[PDB]
Amino acid sequence: KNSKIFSPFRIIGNVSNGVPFATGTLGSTFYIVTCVGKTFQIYDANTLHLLFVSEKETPSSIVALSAHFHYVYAAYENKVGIYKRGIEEHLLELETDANVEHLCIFGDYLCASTDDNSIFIYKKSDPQDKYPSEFYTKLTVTEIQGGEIVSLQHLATYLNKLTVVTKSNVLLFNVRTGKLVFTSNEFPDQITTAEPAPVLDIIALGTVTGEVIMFNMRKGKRIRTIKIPQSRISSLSFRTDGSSHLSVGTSSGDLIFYDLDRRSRIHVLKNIHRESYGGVTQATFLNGQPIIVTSGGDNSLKEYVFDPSLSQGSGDVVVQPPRYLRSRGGHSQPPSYIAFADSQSHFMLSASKDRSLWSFSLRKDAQSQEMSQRLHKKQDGGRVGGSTIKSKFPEIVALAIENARIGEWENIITAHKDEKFARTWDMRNKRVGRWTFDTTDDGFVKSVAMSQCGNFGFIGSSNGSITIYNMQSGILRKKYKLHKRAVTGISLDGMNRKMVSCGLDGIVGFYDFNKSTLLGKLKLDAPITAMVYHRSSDLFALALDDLSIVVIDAVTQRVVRQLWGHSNRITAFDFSPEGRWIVSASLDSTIRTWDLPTGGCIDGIIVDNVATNVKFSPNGDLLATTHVTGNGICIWTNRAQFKTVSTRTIDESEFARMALNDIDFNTYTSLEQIDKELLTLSIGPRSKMNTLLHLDVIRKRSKPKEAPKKSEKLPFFLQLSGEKVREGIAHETPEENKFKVTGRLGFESHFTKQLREGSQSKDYSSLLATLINFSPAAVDLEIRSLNSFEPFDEIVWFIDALTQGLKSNKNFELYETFMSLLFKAHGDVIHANNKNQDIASALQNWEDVHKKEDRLDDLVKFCMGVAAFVTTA
Amino acid sequence: YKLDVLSSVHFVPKPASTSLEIRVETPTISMEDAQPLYMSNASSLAPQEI
Amino acid sequence: GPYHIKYAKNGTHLLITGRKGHVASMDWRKGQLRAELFLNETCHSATYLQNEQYFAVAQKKYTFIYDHEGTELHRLKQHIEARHLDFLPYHYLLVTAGETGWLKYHDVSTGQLVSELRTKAGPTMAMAQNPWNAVMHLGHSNGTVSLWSPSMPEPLVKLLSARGPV
Amino acid sequence: KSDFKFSNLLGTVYRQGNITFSDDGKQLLSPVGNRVSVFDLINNKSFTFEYEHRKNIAAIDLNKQGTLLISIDEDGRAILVNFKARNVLHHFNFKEKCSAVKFSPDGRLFALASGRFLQIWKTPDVNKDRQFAPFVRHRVHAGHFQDITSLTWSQDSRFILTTSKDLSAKIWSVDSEEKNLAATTFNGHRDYVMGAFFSHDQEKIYTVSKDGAVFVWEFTKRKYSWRITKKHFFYANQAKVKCVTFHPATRLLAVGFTSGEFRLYDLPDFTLIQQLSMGQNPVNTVSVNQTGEWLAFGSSKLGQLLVYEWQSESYILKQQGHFDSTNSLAYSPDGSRVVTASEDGKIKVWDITSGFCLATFEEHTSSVTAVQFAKRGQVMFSSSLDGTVRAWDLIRYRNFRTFTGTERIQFNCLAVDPSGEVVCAGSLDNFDIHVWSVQTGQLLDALSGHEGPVSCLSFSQENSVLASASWDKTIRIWSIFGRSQQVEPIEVYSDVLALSMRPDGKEVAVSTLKGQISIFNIEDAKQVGNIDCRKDIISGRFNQDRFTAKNSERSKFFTTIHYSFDGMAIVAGGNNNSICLYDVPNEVLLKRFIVSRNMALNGTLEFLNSKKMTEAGSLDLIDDAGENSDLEDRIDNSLPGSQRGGDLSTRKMRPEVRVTSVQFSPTANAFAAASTEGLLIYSTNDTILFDPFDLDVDVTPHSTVEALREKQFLNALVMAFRLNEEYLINKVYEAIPIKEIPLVASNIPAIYLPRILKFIGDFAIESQHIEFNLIWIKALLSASGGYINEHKYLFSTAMRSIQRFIVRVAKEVVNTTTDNKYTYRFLVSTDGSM
RNA sequence: CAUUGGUGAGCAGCGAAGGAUUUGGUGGAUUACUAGCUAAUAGCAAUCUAUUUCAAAGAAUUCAAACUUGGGGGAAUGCCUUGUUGA
Repeated sequence: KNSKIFSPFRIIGNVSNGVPFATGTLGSTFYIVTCVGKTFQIYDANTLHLLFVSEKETPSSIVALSAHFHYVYAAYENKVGIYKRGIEEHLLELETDANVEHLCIFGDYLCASTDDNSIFIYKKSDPQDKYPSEFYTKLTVTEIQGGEIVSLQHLATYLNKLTVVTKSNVLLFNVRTGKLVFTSNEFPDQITTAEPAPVLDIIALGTVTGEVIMFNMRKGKRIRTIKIPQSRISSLSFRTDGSSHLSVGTSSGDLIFYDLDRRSRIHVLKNIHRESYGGVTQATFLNGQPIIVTSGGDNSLKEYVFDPSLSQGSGDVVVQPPRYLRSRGGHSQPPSYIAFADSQSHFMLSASKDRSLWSFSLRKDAQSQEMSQRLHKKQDGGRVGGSTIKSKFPEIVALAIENARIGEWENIITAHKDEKFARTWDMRNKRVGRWTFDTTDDGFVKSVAMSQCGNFGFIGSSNGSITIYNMQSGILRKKYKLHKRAVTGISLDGMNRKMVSCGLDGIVGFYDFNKSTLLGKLKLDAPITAMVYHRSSDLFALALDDLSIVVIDAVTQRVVRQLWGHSNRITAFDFSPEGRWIVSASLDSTIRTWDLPTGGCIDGIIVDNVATNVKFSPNGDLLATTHVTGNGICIWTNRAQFKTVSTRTIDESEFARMALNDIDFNTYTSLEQIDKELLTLSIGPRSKMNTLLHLDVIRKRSKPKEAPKKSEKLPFFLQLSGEKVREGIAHETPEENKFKVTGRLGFESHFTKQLREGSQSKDYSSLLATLINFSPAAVDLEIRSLNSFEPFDEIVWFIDALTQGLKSNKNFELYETFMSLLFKAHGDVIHANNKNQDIASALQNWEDVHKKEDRLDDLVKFCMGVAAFVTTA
Repeated sequence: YKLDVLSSVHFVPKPASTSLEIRVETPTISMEDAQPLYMSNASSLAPQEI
Repeated sequence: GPYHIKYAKNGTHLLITGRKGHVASMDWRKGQLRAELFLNETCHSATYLQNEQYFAVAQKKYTFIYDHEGTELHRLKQHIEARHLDFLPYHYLLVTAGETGWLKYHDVSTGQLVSELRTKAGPTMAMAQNPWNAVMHLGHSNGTVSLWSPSMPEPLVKLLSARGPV
Repeated sequence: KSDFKFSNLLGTVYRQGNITFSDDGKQLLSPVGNRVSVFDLINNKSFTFEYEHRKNIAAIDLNKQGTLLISIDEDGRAILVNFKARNVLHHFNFKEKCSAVKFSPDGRLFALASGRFLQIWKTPDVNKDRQFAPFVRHRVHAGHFQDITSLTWSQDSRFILTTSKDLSAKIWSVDSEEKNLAATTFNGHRDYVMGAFFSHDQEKIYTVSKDGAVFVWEFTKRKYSWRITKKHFFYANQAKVKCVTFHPATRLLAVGFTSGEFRLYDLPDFTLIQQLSMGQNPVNTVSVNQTGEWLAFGSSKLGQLLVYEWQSESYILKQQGHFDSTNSLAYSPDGSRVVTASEDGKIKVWDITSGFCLATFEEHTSSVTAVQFAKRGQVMFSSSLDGTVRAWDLIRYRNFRTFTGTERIQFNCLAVDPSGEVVCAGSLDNFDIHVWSVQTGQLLDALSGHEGPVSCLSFSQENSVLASASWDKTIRIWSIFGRSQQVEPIEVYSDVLALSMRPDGKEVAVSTLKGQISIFNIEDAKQVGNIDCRKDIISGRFNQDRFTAKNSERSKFFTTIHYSFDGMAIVAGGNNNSICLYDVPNEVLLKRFIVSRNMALNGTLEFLNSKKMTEAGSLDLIDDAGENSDLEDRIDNSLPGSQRGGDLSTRKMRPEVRVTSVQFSPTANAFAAASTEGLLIYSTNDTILFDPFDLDVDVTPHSTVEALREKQFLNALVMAFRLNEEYLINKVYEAIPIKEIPLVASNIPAIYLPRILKFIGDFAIESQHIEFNLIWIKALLSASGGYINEHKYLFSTAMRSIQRFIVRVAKEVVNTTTDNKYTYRFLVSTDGSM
């Protein structure tokens, strides 16, 4: 279930799942906490901008949300988590299997009610502690005491009392002492909602049959009764702006406002939220404000505002009806299709069964917007035919988008269910286009495609004809008729030369788009279901009905790779941007990544819900998928973008049960030396050879033109007097006798000791190794410090060291450079004593090896003579 | 300078004149900018000049 | 923003100058806008002259005198980089100080620079007129307060009233 | 083919912000305007990150482990980029103008100086996968009354010294339990506190102010408290301290002054180690190596970057770039070098790999308009608005000749004969094409016939004809060579802005003011193709524009075009935010590249934010110079009507995104585009794409290795090419024994011959197997020499790469080998005595 | 005869509880989403201000300071510099 290439990132397009949202105040500002499946999101009330998201997904779905100042409490299963800025600060685990249902926090007490009518009280260990952690006591409400707990509320100015509201009646529990202070009279109708009023001792109770009660706890008596026959109260809220208003939300999707002072109805907002998804699940007046925030199960959050009265006198009577202020939303049902709008990962296009198309922004949620379905006026001038009652376009089965001509004309084509024409949209305007493309053969639209240039749109009909329209003018230009069954895929190469089609009849047609000719036809064993064309590589994969993905090269019209392993139908698949991977999803609840070069499955996942779509970002950073459940889009991060991934084939049997290293990582490190006989340069920069030979002249250029000014009184040993790293040759310490010019024993340099050791051992491999590691300045200093006085042992030894190096044929271009520096620094000494046998013998041996390395000159001279001739004449 | 910038450098070039320059023999590496590289190693004076 | 405000001597008019260059003159009681300039420039401070009819604005480098309706009357080329403005109502002198460390007195009636004095203490950080005797108090970065008159090239008094800029 | 990606940015080494040394000290990170460039001084390699801010970078920093880099623009927008993978981890907006950012020496925490608040965050773990909110806040400190100038971490990652504009330096403790240890404020500075540091023992605190005073603080009895025991002063007559840095180990204090000169001091003795001047412009940033031996300085005005080795008094690096000045570019024939001409009058030679300016030329008085290389490559020619065309000899860096018209005309375009014996230049005020003889310097003739200014010129590399285009809506082909001179005019629908000549010399392409690229047949003088480009061009609305970008006709045409050396592609650019790469035979757009994403540049955006618009006008158009504290920033030297050819201070308007010239690399699948920010180079080097050629089911990476083990070298090599995997080609290439090379080379199919030659050239230039590669090249040329001759233009780029390898590295080795042979013989044969 | 001139009188065709044009206001975007205030290692968010004061530290002969002027000629009286007189 864990992928080695992909990891979940977040969900897109979901604002609320229907659980009542929580409102908390930080200073003068307000924020709203909404539940999204197993995670909650925090919005700023002023702008509805996303601020925080829960760091980790809870093991179980969240049931309750309560927020007080910085801290947010989220209840799931039998555990209550405490979050600050979306990061968990402490997890409260109850000691009973009964799941938490309701949650209340007043002062240092946290009250959690389980579904078995048991109330757990947690207290702060210290009065100054930010949140309660310590377990205080347990209070249980028995059936004789009352019915099932409806909600836990705390009224202001009540010392250590919790007002437990049950279906039968209301109860007053003293949390400190754990005793039942007061029991209210039984109510004929089932209670569904409770809300503390801004007045003292009064809590508003909402019944199941459209009755709202202003129950007074101090007197224990009814005060008022509002009646809403044939309705169910889902939320209640009071206006604290100085106006005695009461907003009653209903499961029908209506929000009613009452004026308590005048005993009248101000206004009713009809169908603000869908009845099918629970209507008004939560509707709360912002404290001290005329703004009311409403939510529902339809994945939407809205805000309404009361404007000031237009009458200079009697403003209380002339109440402006509430006005829509701002809202956030998404699909009400799972998206059916998705697509990346642009090369970068800014925007995604989404379509859902709710007949609405959305443009979702990954970089910021506020940028997400719904594309309008308002139709343009017809060019001919005739009246457009349609029902006066406005309805959204049918569900979108397919979509094709290009950005070559964005802002110039239509750049999206969409196919709709049971519809004989395709509609166009404009991404720049975010509105439906002015063209409609018809199949012209009495068949439904099954495939839509666009050319890279953005000028042509291709429509595939269920009767087998491919019609080609022009996006700018919407004029039918060409019609191809090869397939006799439905065309399930159309694609055109980037060059606009070769066009490929596939259909349920199983044939793959290759057309020359410009010449309009049938280049070839290829028959496959099973009907083809879908196509994805990779324009850069000229490869396209086909999802066959035999549970295989067949990769075909359009240039040669042959099958190159065939992929097996899926146990059921392949819902969707996509190419990686580099053209090296295919990620496919199937009905068997798995997502597999396939490596085309080796033609094997390298990664496997098991999704709880079948993934209906899969899409790579053109960058390759992100992978977006949609599932049969959930209104949002799951975004995955591509781990391969930050490290190499092994291409070893996944184990099939272990995967089913759950339901050469250089080649594995697609790399190769060049050998140190292909053969001993072959000359090989050093493993390093090629400027080292040039830096060594011309060191002095390069440094003269480096010196500043004007001498720097310095203080006359300067420490003589400043460079050495350093607090403590410098690894230069100057900063060398001796390692542990008659005076010797080269170096006295116990006072000898590391290099000279290695040189003397090599001379006795008759091998300078250790010396040659350290020479290569020396810096260019260090190399010059050592050679120039070589002993130049009789019997000339060190010079002879150095020549023997270099002569050995040339035999190895490795790093020879440094050894030539070292010998060049030796003559430069000790040429006169060698010249004056050329007749000395030791120098003469050592020099002669060097020439014997050096003479052999003249074949390289012949190779260089040949290639210049030919390469100059071949390129010229 | 001010007039040339004001006219967007659409001025009329100055009359041509001849002047003498002295070139001193130096290694070609010195004339280059300071970096860990050199492009040419020749001398600044040709054999005819010497 | 930010906005520097200067009321008229009789309190009937309000002159406001935003930093980004939004200058407005208005009668705040009756809410009548006498003038409004949208100079695309950095304005530091503004002041009313003898009455609401004329006002001065210290812009990026020069001080400008304006009319009641917002018509520019003069560009004070002599006052450079003025950051503070003050008007001596009984003497009809306009006073400026800024990054130049130069205190300049300008006669609005005759339009002649009465005197320009060198403070020699760098940029001027603060300024306030003594309404009783019309002596200008300037604070400097060295933390001293100097009292000035147009007729003396040297300060009348020097007071050390801070350890840092005033 | 058409898979190009931004690789590095030449022409600029430093724009603004703080330059930072890598922890190992072998890499220098320099912000170049909107991006970050990394220079590897030891290996002589450079690269610029692909991620792009929306405004200029203000602060950057690389953690000690060398894994994470954080870069912050002028608005507080921050990007966390994985240094090793060169990929962006997260984008963070701090919602305020962050002045400095610094990783703790432990690496766990990094601190932000955002206005008057010091923000300490926890570093995201590089190994962990990306999450929604990788950063975790640690603490925010609010003690300063004004903006924080800088901050310094203690060597133990426990204390932070913050210096602000409050004339105060303040110390904090990272751990709350240790707040009592460091809760002090350091006062007594007359001006802004530029920097505060700890000593190596951490018992001494040094603070430096803008006025030029260094205070030495110690914990001493008057019962124990921090006191200023000693005070030192930089007696700069008028220069103000601009940037300060301190190395506790070596006790080195490097101070950069506004006069453009920096001093190195030894604390606490206050001994002046050195004093040097980089110029007259302020020293904006100074940084110290970890060892303390290299000091990096940067000046924003001229874009200078100086790495100084104060120990040896030597310049490791001394570079100066161009901003909004590069008028043209030219590749060397081997492609190793790229030359640029600037409005300053200076011609600079840049090395593609290292990214530094090898040489500079300053003969030209006015802006240099064009630069072009001879076919041979040793000689270079340039033209300038001063009215002279100058020939440059690269081997001795001498202007060996200079050409000038008799009427003193400004020259805007240039063309050089393939033989290098004739030079032609054109003008925008003469209507004639002047011709000079290279050997003599005499004006051979003036070509007449154009009724408008000549916009461009080009010689045919083979036919040696001259093609000229003008605003006269016509193109003329001059047969100047030969006993008879002929001219063939071809009419065009609109003004011709650019012209490119086919390498074959058989066709010429012209970009017109209509946004059209029309290809003509030179011999037949008839049109053979046309490419529409007005729709492809992306042009942005300027802040000052009162008309939409869609209706704007400012630049919907390409002012420069160039063929690919194969002859099948055209790369085009203009005064617009797009570089478009077209395919000639099929007349389609292969790809489009966005030149810049910097909102500082004027032409980047097609749509501007309506919030900026007000009743006065655009909020951007308001000049905020007066708010600046320093006088030099407040001074306005702008001339009223200047558009071009002066310093940026003169224009008074934002720089405009535009491409002055474009060219293809002679030796690689890359192209370079000169623009305002610098010389953008796009290359296909990475080759992560899977672009197979002629696969079958039998071909697989496993199967190729099986062929190698069975010793079927030819089949293994061919199957590797059909996969087209670089690693698999390299594996097979090195596994073929030397005896079998001649057999394999003679038997490679002709289709794969261009591919092997391309691989060898790219591989050989940086590989260590000089002899093995030379054996392969010898086998290939001998086996298929005739085939390469028949198709020169298919193999042109591959052949140039091989020649570069044989000339630039192979010849250098034998040159060092051969001189030892002669130096050897002289020492032994000769008689040395007395 | 032609109007690619204006103004009207009507068809064919398009055509689901109407259609077309213009316009005021507000909301969301137009840069990439880590929450409000303060005296900020924490408080507040109903504020305290009835501990908010003490202690410590903190003052360059830089005791310098128009880098800021449209050109030509002067400048009585001013202002700057230099000397000088008498205290």
